[PDB]
Amino acid sequence: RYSFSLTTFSPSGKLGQIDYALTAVKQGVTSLGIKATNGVVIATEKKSSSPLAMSETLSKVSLLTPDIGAVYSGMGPDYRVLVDKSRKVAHTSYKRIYGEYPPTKLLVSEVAKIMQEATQSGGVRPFGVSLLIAGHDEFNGFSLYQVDPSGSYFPWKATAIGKGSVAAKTFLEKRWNDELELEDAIHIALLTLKESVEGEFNGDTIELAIIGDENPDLLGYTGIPTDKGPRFRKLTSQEINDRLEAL
Amino acid sequence: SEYDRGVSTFSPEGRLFQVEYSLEAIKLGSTAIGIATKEGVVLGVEKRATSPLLESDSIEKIVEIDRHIGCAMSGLTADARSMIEHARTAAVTHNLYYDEDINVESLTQSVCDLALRFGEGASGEERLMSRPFGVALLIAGHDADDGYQLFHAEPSGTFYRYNAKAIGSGSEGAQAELLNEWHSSLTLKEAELLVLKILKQVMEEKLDENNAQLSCITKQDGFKIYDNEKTAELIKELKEKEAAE
Amino acid sequence: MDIILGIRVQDSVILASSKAVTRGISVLKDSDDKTRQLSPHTLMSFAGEAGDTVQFAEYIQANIQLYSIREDYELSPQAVSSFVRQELAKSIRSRRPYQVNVLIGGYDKKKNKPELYQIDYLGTKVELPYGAHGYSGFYTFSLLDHHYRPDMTTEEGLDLLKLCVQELEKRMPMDFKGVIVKIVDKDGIRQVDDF
Amino acid sequence: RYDSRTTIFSPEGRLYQVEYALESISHAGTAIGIMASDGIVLAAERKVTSTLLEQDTSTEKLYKLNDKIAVAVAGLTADAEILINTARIHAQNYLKTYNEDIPVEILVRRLSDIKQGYTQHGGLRPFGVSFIYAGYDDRYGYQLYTSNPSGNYTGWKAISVGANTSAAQTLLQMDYKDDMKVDDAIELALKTLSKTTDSSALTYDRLEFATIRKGANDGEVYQKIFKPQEIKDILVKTGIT
Amino acid sequence: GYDRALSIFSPDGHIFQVEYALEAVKRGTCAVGVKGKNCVVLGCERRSTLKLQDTRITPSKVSKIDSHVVLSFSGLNADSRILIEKARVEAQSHRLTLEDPVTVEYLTRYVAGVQQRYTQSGGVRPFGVSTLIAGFDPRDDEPKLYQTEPSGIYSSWSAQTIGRNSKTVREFLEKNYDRKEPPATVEECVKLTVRSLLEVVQTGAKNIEITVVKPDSDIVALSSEEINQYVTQIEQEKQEQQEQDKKKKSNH
Amino acid sequence: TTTLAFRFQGGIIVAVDSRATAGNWVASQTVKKVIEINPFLLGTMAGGAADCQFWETWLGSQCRLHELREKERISVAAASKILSNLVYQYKGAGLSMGTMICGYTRKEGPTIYYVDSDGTRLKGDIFCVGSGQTFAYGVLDSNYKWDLSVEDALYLGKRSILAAAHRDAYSGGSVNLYHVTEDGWIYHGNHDVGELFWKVKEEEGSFNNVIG
Amino acid sequence: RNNYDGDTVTFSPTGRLFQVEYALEAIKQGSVTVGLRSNTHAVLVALKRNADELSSYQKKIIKCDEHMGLSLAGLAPDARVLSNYLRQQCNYSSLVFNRKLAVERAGHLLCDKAQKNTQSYGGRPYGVGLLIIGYDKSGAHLLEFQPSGNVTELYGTAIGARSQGAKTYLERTLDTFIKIDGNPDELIKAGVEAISQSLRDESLTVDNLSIAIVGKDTPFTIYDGEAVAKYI
Amino acid sequence: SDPSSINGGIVVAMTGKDCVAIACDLRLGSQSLGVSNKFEKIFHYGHVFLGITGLATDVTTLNEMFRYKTNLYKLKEERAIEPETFTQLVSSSLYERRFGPYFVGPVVAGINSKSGKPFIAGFDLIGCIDEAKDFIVSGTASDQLFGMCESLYEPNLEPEDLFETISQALLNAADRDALSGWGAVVYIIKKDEVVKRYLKMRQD
Repeated sequence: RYSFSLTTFSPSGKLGQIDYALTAVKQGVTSLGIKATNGVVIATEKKSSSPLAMSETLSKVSLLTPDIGAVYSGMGPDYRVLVDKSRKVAHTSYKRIYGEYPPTKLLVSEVAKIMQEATQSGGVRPFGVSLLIAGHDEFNGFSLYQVDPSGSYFPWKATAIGKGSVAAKTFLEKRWNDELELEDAIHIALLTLKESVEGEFNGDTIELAIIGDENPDLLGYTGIPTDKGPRFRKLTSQEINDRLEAL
Repeated sequence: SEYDRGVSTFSPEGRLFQVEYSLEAIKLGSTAIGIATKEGVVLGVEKRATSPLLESDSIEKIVEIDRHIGCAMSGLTADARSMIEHARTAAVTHNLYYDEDINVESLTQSVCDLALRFGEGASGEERLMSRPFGVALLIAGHDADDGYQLFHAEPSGTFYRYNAKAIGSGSEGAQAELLNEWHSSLTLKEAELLVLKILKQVMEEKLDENNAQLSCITKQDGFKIYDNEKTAELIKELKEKEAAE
Repeated sequence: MDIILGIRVQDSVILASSKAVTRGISVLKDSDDKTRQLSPHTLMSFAGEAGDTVQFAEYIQANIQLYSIREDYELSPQAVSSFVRQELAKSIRSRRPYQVNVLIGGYDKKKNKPELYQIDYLGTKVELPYGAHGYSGFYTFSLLDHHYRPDMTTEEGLDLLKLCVQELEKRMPMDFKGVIVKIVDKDGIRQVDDF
Repeated sequence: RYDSRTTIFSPEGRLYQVEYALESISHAGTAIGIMASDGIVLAAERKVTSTLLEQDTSTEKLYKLNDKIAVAVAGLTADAEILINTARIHAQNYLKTYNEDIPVEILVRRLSDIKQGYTQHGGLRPFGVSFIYAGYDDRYGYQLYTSNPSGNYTGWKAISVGANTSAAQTLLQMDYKDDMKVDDAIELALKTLSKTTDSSALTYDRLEFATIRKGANDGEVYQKIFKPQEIKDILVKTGIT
Repeated sequence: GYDRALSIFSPDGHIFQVEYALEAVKRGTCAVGVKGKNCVVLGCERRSTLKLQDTRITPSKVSKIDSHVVLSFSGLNADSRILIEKARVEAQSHRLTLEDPVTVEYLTRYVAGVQQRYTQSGGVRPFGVSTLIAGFDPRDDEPKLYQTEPSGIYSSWSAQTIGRNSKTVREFLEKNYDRKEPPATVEECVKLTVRSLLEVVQTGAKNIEITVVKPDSDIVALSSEEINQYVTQIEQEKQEQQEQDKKKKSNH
Repeated sequence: TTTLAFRFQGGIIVAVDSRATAGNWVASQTVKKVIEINPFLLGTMAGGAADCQFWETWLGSQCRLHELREKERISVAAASKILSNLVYQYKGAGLSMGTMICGYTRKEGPTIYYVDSDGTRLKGDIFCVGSGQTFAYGVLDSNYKWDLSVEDALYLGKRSILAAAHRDAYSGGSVNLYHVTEDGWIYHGNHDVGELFWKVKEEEGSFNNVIG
Repeated sequence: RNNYDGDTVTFSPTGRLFQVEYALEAIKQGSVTVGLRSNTHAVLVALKRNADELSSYQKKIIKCDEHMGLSLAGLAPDARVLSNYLRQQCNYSSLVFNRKLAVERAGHLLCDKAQKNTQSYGGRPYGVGLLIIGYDKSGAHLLEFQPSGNVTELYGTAIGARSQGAKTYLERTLDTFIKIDGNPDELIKAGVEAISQSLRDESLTVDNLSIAIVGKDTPFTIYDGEAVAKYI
Repeated sequence: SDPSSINGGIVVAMTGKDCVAIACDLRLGSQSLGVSNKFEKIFHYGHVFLGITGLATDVTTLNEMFRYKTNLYKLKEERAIEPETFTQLVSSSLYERRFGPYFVGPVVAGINSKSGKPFIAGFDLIGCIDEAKDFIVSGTASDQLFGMCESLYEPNLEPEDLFETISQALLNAADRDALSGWGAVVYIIKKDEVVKRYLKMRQD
């Protein structure tokens, strides 16, 4: 009787639902982020599970705001609702109180708050996923963060989640340096993720995006200097390839 | 059996076990006995204390409903706190609308309508009561289109008119005795002392004026709650009577 | 119609209110009270619309005294006057238009000085050492300040309030039928008989 | 059994659900509040560390409630999140209304009532978070309290929540001195966290710390969250590193 | 089952949740109430565990409901908080509605009403809290002391013990105290409340709290010295007792 | 409507008239205008007649309810304040009121509160309410004493209603007095204004512009 | 099995619900009534049962409206509800449509009322059987309402304990009472016979019989005490 | 007239080279009766300074209200709110009641911490960012202040000279209005010093 509602606890504390929720995370694919001193690189993989299934209709890398992207590790469907809500609250709670796109820490909390409500109720399952949310603002710099099923969040220098977690975690520890550039991070990211599947790697099967420098190109409009282009950028399939040739 | 955990819920005999269960709560209570006569209804009780510090004449088991309906109660005082207030409301709002002393029989139905609610909502009446009441009442009064009447209210929403009725622990011993000694010809003085005779026997304490409390509804006197000096006088008149017998 | 006056000395607040209540074209009773105490060192004199005076004064009396009991220590005058402004501020945007102006004259125990506030029916509190409302303030904002000095004693300020009564009687066409005076200091609130 | 609803009591005449939530607080780390007449030190432990854990750009067991009350956190952080936000909102709701900062005592009281309501009503979970509250309000000076998961509060001159409570408490009351000093309290805290925590080195990046002092002007209180590199200097002074 | 909810009447006419609420009371601190003829003493055991506990900023077990009505409580402190807040808000409301201070009878009947309401529903359990409500009537002198239970039954009792090991205090209270002639003086009254509590503490005058309520809106809470002076007088008369037995044994 | 009420040592005299007027038409010359709240409280009707009739009977149902609930007699103060809240809720909705709740209780003495629809509750000892309230004060004050006999007190209310009724256009019909003691009101009957006015003329020497 | 009888939102493998059959049983547990009718009159004759002989019976006939009324069989808490709603529909027809509500349509709204609590969790199928008699435009009717909500237009039926003996009295004599018209007394005579066969260990008293009649020019009238001593 | 015109009060802010000035009257009026002469109108929450002109009741309640939102902001972000971000907060609060709006006219003044650019903005009954970097005026004498300020104003002023320009602007304009004047106060916000200087001036 201890493990079988959100409302019940145990003589060892906690809820059954959080332990199981954690298990859901690790069933997912390996997704990782490495923070650099001028950027953050975010990477995930796509497993098509048929040659018939297209790789681009799966979007495992999603802009929350055009300064803050996310990936996940866990169950595919749960991700989709939470991203739709994350945007929806991103605009509501802090774009009519702040009137511009939220700082990284704030949105992290707002997204975290939805997860918390989805634990809080008895009779409502918690999310199948844990996200990584990486973003930029001026005030706290580049930053990278984890939102776990509980409703709790942690800032990280580098981390990884999913199935390939134990191999990836030990790689990320050894290979991080005090100071690093974004460009170098792309290569460390790629090498880590290749641990998880061999001989099925390539820039069409790997989704890679960054929150790096602005791009006034993709801003959509010009002649207004005060505003900036999006910090978020999605790397194309040809660009992943260039970077992969250079390893 | 095992079908009693819901807020309905049958039962291969076809009864509501929940409703029935609440009947046996009434035997927990303090004995309450009423005897109708064509001169008034005399409502007596037993008052139980757990220690002599409990201030006997501060607890309620006989209560004023309006000015001509009184009630005695046996069971939980928790369940009776909501029940009695309803009956009070009812009687006061009846005088508001029509300028009429509420009928004994209709006042009873009014009590028993609240009583019917056992659900968490259902078609017909809307129910908020999440459990049976655990208190029966004796409803006594006087209307002038049917005289002195005595009803027994049950928390099952069954109301029976009665000519003498007892409930609580000593229910069984009282009811046998009242079977051999009802008359239409009883004076109010015979009625009063009949209540005390029966009351000692089905008591398992000692009888005094603080383990007793009689009252009447007679139209002239209105509802009259008795004094302890008064109640003592009858207890004295009780002892004198058995000497002759 | 109706006067409320205030002046603050160096250890007391003297609040005063008209004795008359005129409902209709007849003076409804000649001698009445028209002040209620929020706390044992905070006094609320009130004047305004009919019977909104009473209901509001009783509303505020419950609620300030409630906090006093819970903390086990009465609110200050800064807090009490402020509470009341909040209430007025809701009431003017609410379907129910209260139209009650009040003076809050209390003794701050923690500061050890009187504080006299003027709080308007619209909902604006400002600390002022001579305020009033209605057409009381139309004659006596000038008169006080002339004869007022920063320093006073309680004996002076009462006599200066008597001076102000006299002016009011000549040139205001309303009768007040006397005024009541309760003096609010550190030693509580007491009635002192004056004309 | 009688974990099955929160609105049912056990035949013992305890409530297993609440007891169970109390055990939730012993799977999170120690938090220590010590009141001294010269200040309150607030101390908290980070129960999770790694070498890639960013923890040097963040505070997350130290949350400022208004300008004069702050809390330390022990328990679930998800549990903590919702009640801290609510508390911040109410404390400052008092500020608006009454034009004075909230007294320490009333705000704890408000928040402990809400906890009791989650057990009393509905089918909601009780919250397994114990907060040590430290504030200043003029009506009783420095004020220290801490809250149980049950939904009640008691005053203290020093207290410990979190893991290994029984041991930690033992250590504090042995070495307390009634007048104390703000500096001696900090030192006492570190001594205690060192022993209960299994991180023998007990480094800066594993410690959060906040001190509330009136030393900034007079009649004006300055709440200062200690920043990581500062936490490293005071371990050298106490000799731990 | 059949103890799994309040909406189960049970095959014995008992509401188990009301029964288990009662069992809950025992875990809290002892409390004793004694009326005089010009007072009520409302006394309570005060818990200790450590000397790092404040008493400066921390609630007492006695809370003023208004200014002439007082309350002491026994049970879970957490539960009781909500009970006490409601009891207070209503007592102030009473003057919003009628413009009178509260009656003692009105108040106790209300606090049992609030629990009774909770008991009635099945969604919510009732509080596990028994209170003694002491007070004096609005314009009159006639001491009033009342009891509430989690069931939602309220009574008057001349004197009463509730909380931990209530029965063993109760019997002593019964013997020494009389209905016929209650204490003469407020002083004598308080010392009788001290005798009762002395038993349940073991040693102490520092784990004994004393408060007095008198008519005319008089509530005073007695200083700790005065309690120390009284526990010592009780030990001094008690010593006289031991000896008086020795003397009586020698004579006869 | 000319209602007026006044406390003296003997009790409270509640004096009311019985002529309700629509306009040029006189609606009734026999109408009860003391609504009998319960044996101990007498109310009066002025302002809106319909409002006063219904709600004052309503105060009355609440009186019995309160009596049951406390097992003690309602206070004068308690009765008024409830009616004062009730009308304050509906203010400005075609509600109008012109009542004195008058009561003499053995714990608060004689007491009068005037209640109005706008949430005024004002303590007094002399009140006058109506269109003829203007006329009522005049006679009433000049012949008033707190030390006044019962027989004279009734006499006093008899002269006041008639002096107002003469000079008011909306007042007349009959003179209904009631005297409230500690054991409640005693009705002192209906006296037609017509007949009664002439007797008062001879004895007092008043009404000299009336030749008969 | 019967682990399925604790919810009314769960069916059986045998294509039943258990709660609805149990609600059927509940009727039998109560008093007894026999209904029968003729083309120009309708009659219910019902046995009043008392708790003890100082107890003075239970009113078993509830007058609905001045053209309709019904008797109860089973649990009384249940009956008071169903009756109230039905009366409400007769008063609604009289106010808004200036009609005396048809017995057939009225019975049909009751069937719909029963299903409202059967479908939804909480509440229960009602545990009382009702026999409704009335006189409309289409002349006399007798309907048998059931817990299930099955509504059956009949010339005679009986529900309650040991009611199978009334149906045997009624079945033999079926064609005889249809031919009676214009004589209410004689429909009562037939009813008195009927309710005799239903009894075991009892004998009819002037206060056991409660006889309820509605017809063409006679409104609904309930005879009691000294109006049932012409047909005792 | 308008409730905003009845109670009165003026607020005027200005720009210079790394400085802003914001000043007000001290007058509180309820119709022609002058209530107070020593109640200020400019407040501040953090280093962002706010004025509010208009009906008094909404001027004090909106002081309380924006204080209330900014103190939540501060705690959450772990940094003081910027002017740039506070200008949006101001429009959002005003737009939340359209059909029963607050009768006020806010003026925002500050200098950004992230760029140090000087910043000012104007508002209206139901509110929108009305951008300039010249000056913003509001109040009953707003029409006098709008021309009066423009003649006096020059860009790239030093903090001490900017004082001279605002002081002159406010005093003479205030004088020639019935529901303004009556004492003044000016805040010159340099960067990290704020000097608060009360204008001695003729009473109205």
